[PDB]
Amino acid sequence: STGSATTTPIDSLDDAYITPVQIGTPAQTLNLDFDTGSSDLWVFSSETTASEVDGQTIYTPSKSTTAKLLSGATWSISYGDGSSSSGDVYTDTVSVGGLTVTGQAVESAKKVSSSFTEDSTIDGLLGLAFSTLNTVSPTQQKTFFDNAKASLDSPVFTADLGYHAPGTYNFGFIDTTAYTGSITYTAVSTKQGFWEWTSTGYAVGSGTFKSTSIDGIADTGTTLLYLPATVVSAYWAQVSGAKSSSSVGGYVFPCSATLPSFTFGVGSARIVIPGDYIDFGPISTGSSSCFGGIQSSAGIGINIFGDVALKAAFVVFNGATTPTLGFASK
Repeated sequence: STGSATTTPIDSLDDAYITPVQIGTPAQTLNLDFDTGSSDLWVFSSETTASEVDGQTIYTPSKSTTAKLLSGATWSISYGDGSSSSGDVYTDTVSVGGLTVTGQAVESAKKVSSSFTEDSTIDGLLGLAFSTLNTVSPTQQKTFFDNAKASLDSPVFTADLGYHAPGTYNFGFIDTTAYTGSITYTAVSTKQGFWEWTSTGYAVGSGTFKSTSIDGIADTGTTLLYLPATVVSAYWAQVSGAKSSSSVGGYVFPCSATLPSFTFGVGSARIVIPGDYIDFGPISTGSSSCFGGIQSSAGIGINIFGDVALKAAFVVFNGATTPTLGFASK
């Protein structure tokens, strides 16, 4: 089997992407944030504290003939940005782009933090990291991909995120029309439960490529590109007036600037992030100071190839017995 679903930016800055997901019988369609950096499929629901719901579509398990309470199971998750959610667990039928999993753990939120409440466009998350990170207790649950895997034509999914445009998540096949040139594959470590890999270096604009190992994670649920301070300093040094602002929380630059591209290495291959992808617009409405899309990972504890990087590529998440990641230009 295969599935194919369109993913759409939630706003004009590509802050996140939502993908429609069918849950239950009859189907309840919720727009979920597919997150290769976490491993819980959780939804706003009829159980979510009412004051914490502001415009989201909710899952109502009592209206699904295939929903079953997973007795005794609870979940609680905190994300890298400090947001969080928690609740209890149902199993139900879940379909993405025509690919159906029965008995999927659907984690029903009783509580969500303010960032989730304030984002009316995101009805929940669908985690696509390794199932070892799943937070359900006392019995850890599998991700949608892990459950689907044995049925898939090939044990893969691909992320093809758009720049200010829709894109695609495919499951079970590689669309050879969706990228240019070849796919370069690179090793993955699952030791931390992430799609963790090592980039072979970087370039700033038309500058020479610096060969250097950068360990990081491919994370569709993170907006920006977080890299070591040395790398990020080298990038912003090429932008007149750019500076790191502790008050704002990162690198800012004059909105009048033209930003250079940023290249990252995948083996001997190179992925180029256009400068426009790195402009995240005014820090506040009407400001002429703009927020950078490449930021330091210092004090995050890990480098993160978030949407800024991933949307410049066609990305293969290969969940074979030995997992790998593939990147192609597009």
